This record gives sequence, C-alpha cells and structure tokens, in this order.
Amino acid sequence: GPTIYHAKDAVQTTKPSERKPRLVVFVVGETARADHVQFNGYGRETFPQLAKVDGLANFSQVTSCGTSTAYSVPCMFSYLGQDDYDVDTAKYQENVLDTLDRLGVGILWRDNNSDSKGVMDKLPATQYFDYKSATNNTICNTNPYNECRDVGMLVGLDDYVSANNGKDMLIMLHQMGNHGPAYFKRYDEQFAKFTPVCEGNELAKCEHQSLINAYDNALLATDDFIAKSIDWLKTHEANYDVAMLYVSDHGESLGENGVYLHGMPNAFAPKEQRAVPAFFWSNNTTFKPTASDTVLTHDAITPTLLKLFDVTAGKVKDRAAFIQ
Ligand SMILES: [Zn+2]
Ligand SMILES: [Zn+2]
Repeated sequence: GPTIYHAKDAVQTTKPSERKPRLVVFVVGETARADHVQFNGYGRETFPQLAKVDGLANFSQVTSCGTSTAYSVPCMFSYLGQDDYDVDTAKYQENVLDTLDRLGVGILWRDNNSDSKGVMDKLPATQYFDYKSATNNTICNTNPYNECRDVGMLVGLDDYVSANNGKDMLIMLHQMGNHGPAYFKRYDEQFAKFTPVCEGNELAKCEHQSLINAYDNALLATDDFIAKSIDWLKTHEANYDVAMLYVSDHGESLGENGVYLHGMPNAFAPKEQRAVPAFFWSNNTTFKPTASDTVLTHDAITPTLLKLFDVTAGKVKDRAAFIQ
C-alpha cells in the first residue's frame, strides 16, 4: 500500500520569512553509554571539551528504543514510539524528516556509520551522502587504517547553508562514534589518552581495564567532534538561530556478566545497552532545554525536532521533549 502518514496535520507556526531562520545539527551518536559520561557520574573525564561549553545541557535519564543501529535509528525518527514501533515496516511510514521536508525545512544526512537504516529512503537522493569513504569524506588520511573520521562530515557544510540560505535547515551527522569491536581504530592518536589499550577486534580476549580504556579514548574523539560541530554552528549565528542535538542510538556491554557489544533483544538486554547520553546546545534562549533529569527515551526525539522548527502535530503533542 501507499506510505502510511502520521502527521498530515503538521503545521509550521512561524516561518523563516517572519523570524530568524534556524540551523540545527543532529549528531546521531553510536554505541555511547550514559554511564561513561562524567556528567552522569563516570569517574573519568571523557567529555572535557563539552564540559567547558557554556549552555551545553546534558540529559542524565535517557534510554534508547533498542540496542542496535538497525533497530534504534528508524525508531528515533518515528512517529510511533518504541512500544508500537515495527522495525519491519518503519521504512513505509511517514517519519519526522518527511514531515519537515514537506513543510519546507532543508534536510541533509551525511553518514559515517553505515546508512540511514531506511529513514532517508523517500527523500531525494541529493539529500543523503555516504561519508564512510574518501569519495566524499576529506578526512580519512589522519590514521594508518585510512578510516574516515566524523569531523570530515563538517567540511563543506557552508556550501549547503549558502545553497539554502534563509531557509530552516536540519543536518543529520550519523557518526561512527564508539562502534566496535575495534575501538582502538575509532580515534586518531591525539585521543589516545588512557593506557593500556586493547588492540584487537575480539573484545572477549581483552583485559578489562584495557577494554575500558580503548572505549573511553573513542569517547574523547566524540567529545571533540561534538565540540567542533558547535564551533561550526557558531560561525552561522549572525544569520541563524543555531542548535545542536546529540543522542546515542544505544549503549554497549563491556564484559559485564560476560556480555560484549550490543544488539540483544530489549526483553533481555542489560541496562548498559539502553542507557544513552544526550546533549543539547543552542546559541540563545529561542530554545530552552527541559530539566536535565527528566526521564526520557528516544520517543522524545521526534517532538524535539518538530519543536525546533515550530511545527505542531497531533500525534506527538503531549510527548515530553528535550526542549520546552
Ligand atoms: Zn552495531
Ligand atoms: Zn548503533
């Protein structure tokens, strides 16, 4: 049958013709655990750069829709919520990006992870780019693995802003982040702060502290990427109200009870695979975060993205969001 719509009643209550246009980067994070962020109680400073950003909000009580990228990513952009979510048919539902595009918001998705897991499939091919290879990513030569880096997704974004100047814009950066098993490959060597590091692709053969250290070094690289994304947004704050939303797609098991990696069914998965960090920053009070300890899930993402662009829609109007 046809695409199943959920927000045909969506309306944008203020337009970029009547107020300052809005430019948002949504970092779609990867494999990051809430309990390895110092803001949430971790006894190591894994986010030192974000710790120094004025106006950076951290959300300490967020849990994911699921435990893998294929499962969680479509749910993050869904109208259905985790309880009604069906991974098999998510591709055939109107999602929040479809709504925003229909209402005139520019949508761009750069992917240094895998792909959009069906989220971008109805939208024009010109709105999605594979940043896992040097065909598009200019930052793949900073490490001996030739692995393309998340910071490469920021290069050239000014051309996109110029081509859509004066419109509202939402840019998804799907980062490699902390995906394993080979955490040691996920960061350039200026982030090799904690030692010893487990150097291999079979984590069950790692000594425990060396496994943690490799994982935490990868978090330092993500701290840096998010900080640089905020720096990029700041270069546009004269002409746009700017904001950055970060949410990880799921956590990671690090050997607790013999469990590694992620992907367990929600009915069985340990809390480590579900408790995820989330951050929000904006340049001014056009947006206001909700309380940092609000109990939230991935169901909060769709209403947040709508609120960022002053869009209302009946399907999610009583949902808690990351902003007021
Ligand atoms: Zn995975
Ligand atoms: Zn993932």
